[PDB]
Parts: sequence; C-alpha cells; structure tokens
Amino acid sequence: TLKLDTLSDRIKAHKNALVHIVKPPVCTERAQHYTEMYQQHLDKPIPVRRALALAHHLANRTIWIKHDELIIGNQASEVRAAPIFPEYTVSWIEKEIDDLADRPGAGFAVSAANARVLHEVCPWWRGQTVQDRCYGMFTDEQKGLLATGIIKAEGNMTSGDAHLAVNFPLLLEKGLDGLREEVAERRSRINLTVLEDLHGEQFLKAIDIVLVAVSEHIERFAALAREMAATETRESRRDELLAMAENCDLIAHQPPQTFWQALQLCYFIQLILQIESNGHSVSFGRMDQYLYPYYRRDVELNQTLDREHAIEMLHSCWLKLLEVNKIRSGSHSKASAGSPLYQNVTIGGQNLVDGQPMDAVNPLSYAILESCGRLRSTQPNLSVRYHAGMSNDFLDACVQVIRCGFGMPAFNNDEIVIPEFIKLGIEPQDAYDYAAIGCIETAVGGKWGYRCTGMSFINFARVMLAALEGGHDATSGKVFLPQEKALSAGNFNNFDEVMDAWDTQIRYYTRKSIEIEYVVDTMLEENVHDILCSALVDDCIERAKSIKQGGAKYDWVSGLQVGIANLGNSLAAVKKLVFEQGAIGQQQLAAALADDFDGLTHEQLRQRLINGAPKYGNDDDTVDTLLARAYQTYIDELKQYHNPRYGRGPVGGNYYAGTSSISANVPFGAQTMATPDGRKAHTPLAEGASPASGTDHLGPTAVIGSVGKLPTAAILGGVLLNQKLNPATLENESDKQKLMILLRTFFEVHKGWHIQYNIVSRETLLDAKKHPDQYRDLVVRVAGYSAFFTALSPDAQDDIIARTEHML
Amino acid sequence: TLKLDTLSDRIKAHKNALVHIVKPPVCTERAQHYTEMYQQHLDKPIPVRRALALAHHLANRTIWIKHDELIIGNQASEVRAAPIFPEYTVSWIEKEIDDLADRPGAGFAVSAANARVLHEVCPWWRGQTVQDRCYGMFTDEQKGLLATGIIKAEGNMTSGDAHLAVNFPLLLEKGLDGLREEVAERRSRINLTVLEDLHGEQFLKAIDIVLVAVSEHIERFAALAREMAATETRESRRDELLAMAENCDLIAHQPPQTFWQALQLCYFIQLILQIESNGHSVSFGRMDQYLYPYYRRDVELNQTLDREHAIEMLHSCWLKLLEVNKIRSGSHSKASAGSPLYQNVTIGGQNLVDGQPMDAVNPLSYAILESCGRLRSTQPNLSVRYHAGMSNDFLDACVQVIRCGFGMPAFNNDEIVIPEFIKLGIEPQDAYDYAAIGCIETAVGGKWGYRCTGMSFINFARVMLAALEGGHDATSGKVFLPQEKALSAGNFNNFDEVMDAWDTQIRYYTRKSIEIEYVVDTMLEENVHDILCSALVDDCIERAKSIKQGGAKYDWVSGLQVGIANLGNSLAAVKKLVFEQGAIGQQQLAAALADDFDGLTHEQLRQRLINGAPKYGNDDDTVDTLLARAYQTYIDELKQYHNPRYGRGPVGGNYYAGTSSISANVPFGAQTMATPDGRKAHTPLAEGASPASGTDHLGPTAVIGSVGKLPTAAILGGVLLNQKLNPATLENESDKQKLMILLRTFFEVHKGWHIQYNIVSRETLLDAKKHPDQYRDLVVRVAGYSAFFTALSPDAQDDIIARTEHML
Repeated sequence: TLKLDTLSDRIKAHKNALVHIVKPPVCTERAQHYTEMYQQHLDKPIPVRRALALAHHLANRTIWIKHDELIIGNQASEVRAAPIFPEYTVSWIEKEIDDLADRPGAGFAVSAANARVLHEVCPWWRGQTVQDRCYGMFTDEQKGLLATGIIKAEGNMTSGDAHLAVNFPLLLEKGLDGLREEVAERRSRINLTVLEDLHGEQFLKAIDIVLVAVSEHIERFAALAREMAATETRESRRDELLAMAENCDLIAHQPPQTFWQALQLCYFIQLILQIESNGHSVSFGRMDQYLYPYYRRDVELNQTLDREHAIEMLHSCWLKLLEVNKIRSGSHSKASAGSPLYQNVTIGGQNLVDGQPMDAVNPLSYAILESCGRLRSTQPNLSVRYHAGMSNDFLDACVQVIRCGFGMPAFNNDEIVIPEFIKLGIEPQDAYDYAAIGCIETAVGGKWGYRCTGMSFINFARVMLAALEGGHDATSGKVFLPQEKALSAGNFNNFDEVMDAWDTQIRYYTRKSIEIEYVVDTMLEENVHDILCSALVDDCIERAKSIKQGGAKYDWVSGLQVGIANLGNSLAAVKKLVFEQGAIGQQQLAAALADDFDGLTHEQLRQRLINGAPKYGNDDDTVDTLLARAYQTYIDELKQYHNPRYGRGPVGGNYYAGTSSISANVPFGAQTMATPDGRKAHTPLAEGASPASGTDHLGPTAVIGSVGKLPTAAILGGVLLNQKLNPATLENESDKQKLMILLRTFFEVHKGWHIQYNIVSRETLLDAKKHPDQYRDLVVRVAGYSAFFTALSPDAQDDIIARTEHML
Repeated sequence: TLKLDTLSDRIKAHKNALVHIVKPPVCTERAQHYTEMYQQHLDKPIPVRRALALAHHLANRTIWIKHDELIIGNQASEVRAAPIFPEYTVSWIEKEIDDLADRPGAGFAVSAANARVLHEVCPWWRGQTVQDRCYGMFTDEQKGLLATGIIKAEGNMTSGDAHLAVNFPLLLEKGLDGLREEVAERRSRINLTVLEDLHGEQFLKAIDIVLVAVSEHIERFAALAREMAATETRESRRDELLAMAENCDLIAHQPPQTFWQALQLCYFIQLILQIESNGHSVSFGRMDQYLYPYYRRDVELNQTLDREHAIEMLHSCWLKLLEVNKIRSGSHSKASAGSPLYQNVTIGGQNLVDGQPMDAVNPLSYAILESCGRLRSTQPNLSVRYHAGMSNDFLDACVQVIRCGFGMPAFNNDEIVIPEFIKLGIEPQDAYDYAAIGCIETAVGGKWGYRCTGMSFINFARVMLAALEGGHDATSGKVFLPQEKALSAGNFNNFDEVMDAWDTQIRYYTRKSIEIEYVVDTMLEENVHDILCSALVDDCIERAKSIKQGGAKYDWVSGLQVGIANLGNSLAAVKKLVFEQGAIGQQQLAAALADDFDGLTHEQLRQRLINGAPKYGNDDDTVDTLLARAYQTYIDELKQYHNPRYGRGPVGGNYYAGTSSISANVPFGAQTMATPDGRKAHTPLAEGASPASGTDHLGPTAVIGSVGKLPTAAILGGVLLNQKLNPATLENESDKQKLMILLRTFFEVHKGWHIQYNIVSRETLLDAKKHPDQYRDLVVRVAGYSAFFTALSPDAQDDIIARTEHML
C-alpha cells in the first residue's frame, strides 16, 4: 500500500517552478568555452583538446543552487536552459537562430545577447562539425538518399551518441580518486616507443584532465553551498547547505559513505555526462541495486535517515533530471515530441548470484517506484524489469503507480532479454544485470557501447511504396533502385513477385543505411570523443581508447524501422484485394495511390482497403505473419554486416532490429504518400510496433497476440507496444487482477518485449488542448516515454488523441 | 675515353643563368593555394583535402618555359624560387620573415608583395602545423631535450619526409592512365560497410584526384609549348616546342615511347613530388637501368636520336634539378650548407637475372656519367654502385669524371649493401636493385618507405661529455640522466666505469630519441599525407594507405649520430692519459674542460690530449676499436625498438645506424663545449665518419683501415668517408691506377660503405673566398653531396679548407 498523493512543499514548489517554464532559454556558455579552448588548443590531440574544453567550461561556467534543492548541480546558466553543442553541427542553428521561439512544441527563448554570441561562435565551426565532415565523406548516392528522408541519421549527425548507462557501481566503489589511481596505474604501463601506447597515452591523459576537473567542480559547488549558507537566514536550510558542502567535499574524492552522498555523486556524473555531450537517453541503470547498500544502512539498519526523507532526496534528483534540457532542429524536434531526454531508471529484475537467479526487488525498488508515483514527473523514465518470480505485492505496487496517470512504470521482460542476451554471447551474470536504456531498448549498463538503439531510421512504408512501383519514391520522385515491376504497369504476375520486390528494395536500403552509419559513426569517432563517459565504461581505461573506438566490453547497436503496421497492413491488402481476389486492379490501385484517393470513387476503393482486408493487431495470422515475413528480410540482411567497432575490442560488434522510433511516425508520415492500407498521403504512420490507430477492433488480448508474432528475439532494440485505457477501466480490484494476468501472460507466454499503459480520458486531452495553463502538470505517454501534454505540438497531441481506447 | 669539356650554347647559357642567381626569390603561390583549399575543404578527409590542394595549385600556379630548355616544368613562379610549405611549420617563417636576405649561406629575396602574402597566410596555420602538433604532444622531458639540441629532429618537424626514390619503372610501364586503371580496379574492391575500406576509399579517391591533376598539368604545359611556338621566330626552337607539346600530350596519359618522352615524364614526377612536398633527397634511382630500353632503341638500335642530343636532353634535366630550391630556418640551414636538394642518380651496379648476378653497366650508364662530367653541376648527385665485376673501362671513366673537380661520382658498394640487405629479409632480386638515396644512404627504389636515413640527430660528443661529468650537459646546464661519477669529483675508479657511464647515458638518449621520432612520425602520418609519392611506391595503392601509414613494401629508417671521431678520440685520450698512465688527473681534465683549455697551462694539457694519444684515422686499433665499441652500444640499443610502421604492412619496420649528418658537425660543434680529444669549445665536430681534420697523419690507406673497423653492416644509413686530394696527385696514369686499386681494396677487402673524392687546391678555395664573382661555377664536395663554393657561408667554407690534404 503506497502513499502516492503526498509531496513536500519543497518538492511542490520546485516541481511547479519547472512545469511553468514553457519557453525555456538557450545558454551559450558551453558553446563559448568549447570554441575558446578548441582555438587555443588546436595543437593538442582531439581527446586532449576536448578534455581541456570540458575543464575550462566547468571551471568558468555559471553554477548555482536553487529551489532549496537537496541534490545540486545545474546544467546551464539558467533554469532548464539548453546548452549549445557546436562540435556536432551548427547547420540548423544558423538557419533557425531567428525563428526558435515559435516552433510548435520546440520553442526556445534566445536572448539578444545569446543571439550575438552564437553569431560569432557558429561560423568558426563551419567545415569542422561532425555533420559537415559527414557530408565531406558521403558518396553522392548516400547524399541523395538522406535528402529524400527514406533513410535518416539526423540524430547521429547532430548530437553526441549517449544511449547508455555508465558504470555507477565502479564510480561508487572507487570514488574519483580511485579512478585517478586506476588511470595512473594504466599510464605506468605506457611505452612511448609503441605506437598504440603513444595514442593510448593521449587518451589516458585526457581522462585524467577530466577526472581532475570533475573533482574540482564538485569542490566548486561545496564552496558555493558554504557561501550561500553564510547568508541563509532560515536555520534549517542553512544546516542543509552545510551538510551538502560537507558531502560534496567527500564525494569530490572518496567513495561516498551515505545514501545522500551516493545519490549526489551519481547525479553529478549523470549531469556532467550531459554537459560534455548532448546525447540523450543517458540512463541511470539499476539504481535500486547499486544504491541499495547505502539505503539499507541509512534507512533500515542504522535508521539514521528517515525513509520519507530518502524519498525526498530521490524527488530532488528527479526534478534535477527534468531540468536537463536539449534543443533540436525544427525537423528532428518533430520526431521527438515533448523535448524528451529519456533519462531511464531501471528497477526490479533479478540477479545471478553464484549461478542461481534471484529476485532483485528490494525496499529501494519500492521506495523508487513510490517516489515516482508521488511526483508524477516525466523524468526519470521509470522501467520495471518483469520476471516470472516477481511478486504480486510488487506487481500490485507497479499497477498502483500505473493508476496515477503519468504513464509509468513501463515494463521490460527478463523472460526474453536474458535468454537472448546470453545467446548473443553476453556473460550470464552480465545478461542478468541488464538495464533499460532511454525508452525500451536494453543493454548491460556500464559495459556496453553507445546506441543499443538509435542508429539510422528507415521508412519501411516508403520502401514498400517503391517496391510496388518500379523503385519510384513518390515523395521525392527518385528511383534509387530501378525495377521493372510496377502497379501502374500492371506487370506483376502474382503476389510472390511483390514480395520479391519488397525483399530486393529493402536489401538495397539496408546496405545504404549501414554505409551511411559507417560514415557517421566514423566522423563521431574521430571528432567528438566522450572523455568522462568513456572513462566510466568497461573497459575503456584499460584499452586506453574511447567507446567509439572499441573501448566497451560489449557493442551491439540497432537502427529504427518505421511504419511497421503500415507495411503489414499494406501488403495484406494488396495480396487479398488485388491478387487473391482480383477485386481491385493493379493500375487501378496505382492510380488511387498517385491521386491520394481523391474523388468519391477512389474514396470507396480506399474504404475497401481499410476494412475489407485484415489489419495487424486483430490476432489475424494472415496479416500478422505476413508482416513478420516482410520484416524478416531486413533482419536477415543485418546478419551480413558488422558494426564499426567489430574486431576492435568489444564482444559482438553486430546489429539487430529496433522499433523505438519515438514520434517519427508523424513526420515520416508527412513525407509518405498514400499507402495501400488506405492511409491518406501525409498522415502519420503507425508508431513503434503498435497497430495503426483505430484498426484494432478485437480488444487488447488480440493486440498482444499480433505483437507476439513478430520476431521479438531478433528485435533487441525493442518492440514498442503502446496501449490506452480510460481511467474507469482500472478502477476496481478485479480490473487490477485483469491487467496483472494480462501482463504475466504477455511476458511469460508471448515472450513480449515491453508494455506501457496510458490511463487518460478523451475529455481530459480535449480540455487541455483548449486550456493549457490548467494542465501544465498533465503527463501523457507518447512512444516509450512520458511528456507534458501542454508542451506538445497540436500534431503530436492529436496523434495521441487518435489512438485506440481499449477495454479490459 | 670521354669528351668532358664540351657543352652546347643552349646548356651553357642555361647553366650560367642559374649559377648567377645568388639571392634566389621566395614564391608564395603554393602557400596561398594550400591555404585556400584547406579553408574551403575543412570538411574533407585530410588526404582528400591535400589532394584538392595540389590539384588547385597545379591548375592555377604560374607555369613557364625558359632558357630554350628541352625538359620543361618549373617548381615555382620565378627561376630557382623556393616555394613555401606552411603545413609543416610557420614558426621559423614568422620569426625570420624580415631577415632572410642576409643569413650567411642561406639568403633569399622576399619581395614586399610576397612578404604581405606570408603575413596573411601564416597566422592561419598556427596550431595546425606538423611542428605545432608535435609540441602539443611531446612530454616536458622530450621538450627539454629538444631545447638543448643534444637530440634534434628539426628536419622532420619542419619538412616533408621524402628521402626515397619512387617507382619510375611502374610509371613508365603503365603511364598515368594505367595508374588510374589500377586505382579504379582497387576501388572496385572497396566495401563501404568495412571500416578499413571506408578509410582506404578516402585515400584511393585522393590518389585519383591527384593523378587526374598530373595528367591535366602535363596537358597545361603542352598548351604552353604551343602558344609559345606560335610566337617563336627562330624555326629550330619552334620545332622543339612543337615536338615537346606533342610529347607532353602523349605522356599526359600513355606509356612514353621515346627516350625524350620517358625522361620528361620522369622529370615531371620528380618535379611534382617536390611541389606537393618540400622533403629533400627525392632521388631518381637507377635511371641508367629503367631508361636504358628507350636509349637502346632511340640511340643504338634505330639511331633516330643522336647520342650527343641524348646527352643534351640529360643536361636539360640536370639543370631543371638545379632549379629545384628549398628554404630552411636559420638553424637548420647551418646543418645543410649550400642549399642542397640531394637529388640522387644511381648508375652501375648489378642485376639479379634468373638468380644469377650480372653487371648492370650499359651505354646509358656511360652517357649519364659523361653528361655529368661535361656539366659539372651540383645536381644530380651522381652515385656509382661499385661491384667486384665492374670493369676497369667503366671504373676508368668514373675516375676521368672524378678528375673534373666537382666531387662526382661518389661510390656505394654492392659488396656490403646486397649481402646485408638480404640478411635483413629483402628479397634478393630487390636487394640487387638498390639505389643510392640523397647522399650515401641506400634503399630499394620504388618499394621503400621514407627516410632510409634522416631521422633524429644525436650529438654523441655532448652525450660523452655528460657521461664524463655526472650527466651534466655543459652547454645547457641540464642533467637529464643524473649519475654519481664525474671527472670533477675524481670518483671514477677506472676506465671501465667511464665506458659504463657512456653506455648508460647513450641508452637513455637513444630511447628518448625514439620517443621523439614516434611523436614526429605520427604527426606527419596524420597531417601531411603525400598523395602522389604514395601512389608511386609499392604497395600503397593495393594497401589503400600512405607510405607513412605502412604502405611501403619495405620500411627501415636511420637517424644520424654526430661526432664520431670526437667520441673515439676523446675516450682514447682519457683512457690513456688519465687512467692507463695517471699522466693527467680527473679533476684536472674536468677543470680544463670547464675552462675551454684557457691559459698557457691548460693549453699545454690540451696539446698533450691532441698529440699524446692516438686518433681515429691512423689505423691504430687501440682507438679505432674503442670507437667501434662505443658506437656498438647505440647500435645494440636500436635492436630493442621498432619503427612506427612495424606490423602495419611493411617488411622490417626497424632501425639501423647512420652517419650522413651533412654539415651538422659545424652547428653541433657550436653547441658542444671543450672535449678531451683537445677540441676547443664551439669549434666544429668531425663530419660524417671522417677523421677529425688534421689528425690523420699516416695517409689515405691508414684512413680506410680505421674506417673499415667500424661496424659497417650495422650502419646501413651509411658510413660517410670524405677525402681531399690536390689535383696534381691525380694527374698521371699511375696516379690513376693507384686510386683505382685503393677503391677496389676498400670495397672488396675492407667492405667499405662509400668514398667520395675532393680534387681541389688550397689556393683555389682561398682565392674564391676573396673573389666569389669569379668562381660562381666552382663546385666543392661537402659531406655526401657537392655544392657551389661561392654559395657557402664562411664557416662552412673554412671547414672544407681545414680538411686534411692527402697524398696517393
């Protein structure tokens, strides 16, 4: 039984201050400092240059302590300001600098002074950004493809990688000084007449520079806590500032001793990771595991910390996570509705103890789950690892928080992840220690490279349209892979030849997508080393190189395949109504597609495509297994490739499939013409691996049956299942045991990847669209993450409103 | 019987024009163009950027045809102008820009316009040069060492590498178009989802850009030959311009057909190598071998070319080689007296034909040797490969040209090079095909990396002084390796402990010298790829990477060890007069050294050190073998290291020893305090492996006996033996057979590396110092190369005058 409605006035005030910043500012301090240090340290090796950049910026940037917070450390000069990261790109910044205030769902306030700084700073970076260096190396074919949008790698060319959890256990065990000794021991083995050691030494030096800077930065906050306390009238707050300054002094160097110390050190690293890099889905991993030793002592064993005060510490941290901000281009913002950072916290699961699995749920799991239920913030992205031996008590507490209406927790599934991770070659103890990263993707926190998911996007719908029409992409007018068969030519002899054309086209776009990733990953590898992040991932220090160079113990990545339901639904309709029945002719379908189903005749055809052929999500094998078979081609193609770190250190070095495409369904649909499932041109595609909205008519159990027929084991980037309920459907205990049995059957029987529940009423979302000043704290689940509804663009809002409402 | 006194009026006029340019100009066209293209192509990979730089510069630079030359292609805008190469360094340029006209022996004329260009161009390069990037990576210890001058790598930090011969046979066999097809075939095997191929493709693309640019550049000269012919009044010259334009059009694409075509293509590559890079000792290799097929057809078989006209073609080429110029810093110019480019031409030797050696001397060998005797220019640096089966006829022709007084030919020795190259693992056919490079060093032309010699300089004398005195370097006052024993402390128990201190100190400076080379080589590797040069060396195209990245079939390098005679002479004196005799005390010697032998007492001590202990070069085993034993420590130390290309492609990847230090003996001596061989502080050290001047009193046969006792097989960078004769000593046929027998005994019996003869009178060099406008064509041999005496600084002049005059 959880108390999920109580918040301290400290937390309420802080939380309310954050939710009411609706046009957050842009901070340019980091952009200035990195430009200054790049210019003065042009002679240094890039990782050393980048280390000196971070050191300079930390020592000279604006720091502060606000809202009487118990966890300190600001990302930028102003509250919720987005720093600027010019080394990735300045292209969209120079184009959009005057027009940032009014981008729908992605508006930022650029002060006139900050506008002037950016106009001095940005021209220097031209030619030197990751994105420019990508275009300096792309072939013309690769450039053409990217220009269409059929393949996209915008999130990789304009941002740091992130999409991982660092080794928080190592950090807590050694402290910063013990990492320094680790680095020193490793440099003691450098032989400067060995080429690899010459390079390793430069990277190890950079790590040491950064560790020193982090130690000094924590001390800088300790000194700030003291100076503020000397002018703090309220006694109680002043004792807090003192204890924090005391705590900072310790964690600046030594392994933390108290739970409050351990959390602050973890947050410090979490924050500085997102100062040295704007990569998102920086994730905490299994915090209920590696923070439990401190919780057990402070809260249970020595009872020197009140469990209510511990929850108050967590709340302070969560609000700091909401403070983290990130600005994106106009285009990429549409694919990330709600300005998300995707900072994941994993709880639950199991532990491999002496070769025997054991439930990992503990009181900290409960206290974390409860702290999130009380706070109902979009950060952290709370993920529960389900397993068969997870208790009804804990699973009930989870549903109690699902009831609170902010979309959390979501569920990953040990019953699929651990067996498949072990199959890949991950050491079983490590596989049992996996975390959620960002949204639904999974990795072994602290031992894995970047991007378990987040590599290039392929628009499956547009590739399919091209396969039905001579390789012609109607959006761009290009034919990247010519083929003779086309509906407009009526020269398809049977549906098998349509599948051939799908197979042939998707084999082409997959190869080109890997070629493009090779360019981007390599430009990132050479230009934007993450020093702190590498330092905190096995085994970068020992190997003396960055994560992107092969430093991580494990390296597997996935891209995102967009338009899943649309691919299956479209093939199933042309298979049935064109080929199995002759009810619709090839030239007739093609004319309706080129026309966007215009006119009452084509509109009747369209409605026949919509309702006279089966749709993914109704437990109909004829469409579900056709979708799996279409996807299987892409999955098989992936097997012939290796990722760029292959053979350079990590286990694996391979690709697998992924469907966590966030809100890319909306802009990807915008550039997708009409499709044979009856979808109108420019309208959203389906999101994730969810059924197309309004096509799933046989209830949620039919949905999870369809989803289970995908090749989940090959889609280790994650199969995203959204689901929407009206609050009344979850009001009763028998409604609760209903949902619980549905979860366990999904995970234990269907081996499903993931589920998340939206509990919201169609009236609430309509009213909030009308009066946003009222629901500034209303949180809605989008695709893998939750967001503030009033902070979404109307386009993104209506996509949520258009989603199926299901009944248990 | 050679006609060595005849020159055409064409050649005389051209030669006289060149010798009378005494303050050559600086050209800034290349510096502008490389700056422009680096700036516009910041987004391209460095080899692609550098390829586009060369393409831009070739297409836009000033070209011309002058002096009615038969071989065309200018290096810079003005005759004998030195281009400027900012990517290596702009440090000495910014310091010395206003003071270049009056550097003794290294004066250049910088027009006011060119001064303005350099002042705009150079600041951009700060932080981005090879030299700046070296100092961005050196440890403090490495920086301190370099600041003393005890180790020097100035020629590597401020210049391209060169020091090789490209694969002229491959060039002649395929032509430019066939190289293009080779590149295309190789790119056809690039897989852009394989990391190594991604990088290989960038390098292959750069090569193709450059090949295209060279083809277009040859066509640009063809068009210039035509435009000039249309305004050429003299019929005969106009037919020449036409034939050349015709020849250029062919060699711009196809394998050359005529000897005149083959020579011009070879020169075109020789010239453009020294436009893309200012590295010197760019060498032609065995031109008498790979040009013979064309000579045999045009001159002997079809008699369509007069052998006198062929010699006239060679002469035109040689004068183009003299046109090539290069400016150096004030400091490094003192180590390279006479503005030398060291463009070597190897003739003679043998050929491994079906496993059987065969004399390689042919009519082209004779015609080349004769053309150099007639011209008496400092370029090319003509080198004969002696072998036991070399004829008396050819060896007589060689001595006939030695008689002409310009220092050439010098001799390398197959009897030592081939056995030792094969011992290294060089394929026997390749070992038999070796060439001279630059001065005395040797390599397999077309298949070898850069720097057979030319890596870091170590001052052996200063290391020895530090070994006699606590590790203290008296010039700098530093103690890089402290030791307890010091003459000033009189705490040496015996001479064996002095050798221990030598061994210990030189082991330290050798390691540091390799550490420094690792930094410099790596900064060169990453920043200044040579595209054309790599393209023309096995196996860079196949491996798809630069020479500096491991592209070459063979890779061995050597540094330069300076003060050879001084090391042996100094140890032998302290061994005998301090330790074996007690005639001189430890504190007494140290006080005289710290005093620079000042006062009549210390001057008497000094004369006892000079003449009362044996000197290297008198065939005295007690000093000669002590020198060999001292050097042997350095040679053994080298065995524990690998050069940076080791394991990255080439056979070998190792170091050996080298003594071709050019004129570094003079500035190295300037920074060497007094030494126990009686040498005064700041005075020259001995050059190469030559006896200290005036210490060799028992004639030339005693000199070659001393030299032969060095470990020649371990000094594959070359053992430099200068020797000076008065012209009268070579006047008679019995004086000739004398010298010939001395050569064969040196090479066949003593296995000597090299010999070169100066035939000049002490009166001539004195008169020329007084009246230089008279002897502008007087050539003197310095150390491995010949130079114009009137173009030397007084310091360098007197070092030549101070050399021993020997009698046969």
